[PDB]
Parts: sequence; structure tokens; C-alpha cells
Amino acid sequence: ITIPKNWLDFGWDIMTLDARQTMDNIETIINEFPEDFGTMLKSIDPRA
Amino acid sequence: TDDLYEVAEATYEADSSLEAFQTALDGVNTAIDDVAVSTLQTEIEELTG
Repeated sequence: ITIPKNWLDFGWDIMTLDARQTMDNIETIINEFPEDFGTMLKSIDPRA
Repeated sequence: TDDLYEVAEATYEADSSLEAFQTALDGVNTAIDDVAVSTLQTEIEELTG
């Protein structure tokens, strides 16, 4: 049963770490919207 | 008595050959001591891995 132990330690990152990988991508992707909103405020403002 | 001394020595042929059974049953244990204990090593390589 050390066969599992050998295969696990790298393999489980696909669940363990990839969640964190992909969320930071998602969180930075989402931050394009606060950016965009910031752009649209800075462009709507001069109408007044 | 002689007729029973023949039986005595007949018990002693069987006695002496039962020392041969000590070889055939007791020294013959050794395969146990091998196969129980030359046999983690093949599986330990999945620790080394």
C-alpha cells in the first residue's frame, strides 16, 4: 500500500492546489471589472 | 528377553531415523525464516520511490 503513497503526493495537487491556482486567475480576471468600472467612471465623469 | 531385545533395537532404528526426522522437520524450517524476511525489500521500493 505504499504504491498509493507514491502516486498520491504529486497527483492530489490537481484537486488540492489547482483550486487555488484557478481561483487566483478567476480573482484577477474578476478584477478586470472593478478596473473597467473605474474606466467607465473616469469616462462618464467628463460629460458633467 | 532376546526376542524382546530385537524389538528394543527395532525401536532404536526408528529412534535414530527420528533424529533424521529432526533434520527433515526442524532444519527444514529454514524456508519459513527466508520467505518471511527476504520479502519486505521488494515492496520497500515503493517507499524509496
